[PDB]
Amino acid sequence: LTEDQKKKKKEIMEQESLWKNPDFKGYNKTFQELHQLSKTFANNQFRLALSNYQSGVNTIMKNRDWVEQYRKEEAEKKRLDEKWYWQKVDRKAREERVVYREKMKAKQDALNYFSKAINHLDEIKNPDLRERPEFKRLLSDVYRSWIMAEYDLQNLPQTIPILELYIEIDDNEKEYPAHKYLASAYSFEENMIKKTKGPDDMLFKYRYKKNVHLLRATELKYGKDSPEYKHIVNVIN
Amino acid sequence: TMTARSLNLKGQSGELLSLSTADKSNDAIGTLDAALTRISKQRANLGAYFNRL
Amino acid sequence: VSQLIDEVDRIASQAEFNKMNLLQGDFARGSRATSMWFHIGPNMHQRERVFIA
Repeated sequence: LTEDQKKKKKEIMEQESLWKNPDFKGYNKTFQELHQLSKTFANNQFRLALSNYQSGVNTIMKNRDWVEQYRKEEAEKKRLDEKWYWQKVDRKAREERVVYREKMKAKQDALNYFSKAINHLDEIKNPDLRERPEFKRLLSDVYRSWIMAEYDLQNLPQTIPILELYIEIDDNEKEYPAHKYLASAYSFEENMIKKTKGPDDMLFKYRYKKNVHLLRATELKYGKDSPEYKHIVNVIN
Repeated sequence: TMTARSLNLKGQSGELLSLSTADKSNDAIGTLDAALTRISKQRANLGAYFNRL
Repeated sequence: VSQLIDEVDRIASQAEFNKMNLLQGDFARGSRATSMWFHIGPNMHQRERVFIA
């Protein structure tokens, strides 16, 4: 490969890791680095913004622990009224909706905290401070967890304004997952217009934006005028 | 169904005032079984259809 | 028989109530597992699900 392709391979793997579903090792790593930003920045409103973000992520992490425990407790019940196929599926349908609805509540509590993290960053008014890598990386991590919290529950239209705000920050536009999620969420919205028989202007708007971020994600991961790019070029025509 | 449902044989070997004759007597008999079979099956199909309705 | 078999597949396919399909293979899951929950008591955790295919 070229020196740029080798570098690119390394970077795409780092970006995929960056957007990894949360776990305990990533939690620790994240709060090491987000605190590293608190170190240089020395700003009480940034500290408060991070304190709220961390409370939001803790909501998510505590929920993941709840979901395993709940499923465990259900599995460990003796199911003597389960002699039918429908009754097994019934109890499955009980599990899935209780788990999904509990995750929906955890999502709101996490987003109320993320909203507070943003409201505190909004109070940093000095443009010399808002342009700091410390300000931008925290704002990026708040948006990323926000995007993922909604994405997991299939709330894809809601991810668009946050992905768009995300890619505007400090070269986030060069992140392959950011364009992959934008393209997928736009695809969903295109499909909604096709299923609900909505207006053509919105059909084409959503289709266009899907193709822009499909093409850009492809360009970023494989390189422009690669067999993989050239393929997307002809399809978008 | 129409007359062309079976081998629609007219006339018979020998001298006629027509321009048609039947075929092998044994097959002509077999043909009428075929005629009856083809229509009986169609009626049975209708019978079955009625029972469906 | 063949048509009676097809009629079965059609009953299962089109047997709707309130636009929900109650017999075809949308059980134990379709695009979603969402199925026939009835809320029987006035409070939460007083619930039942029905499935069939």
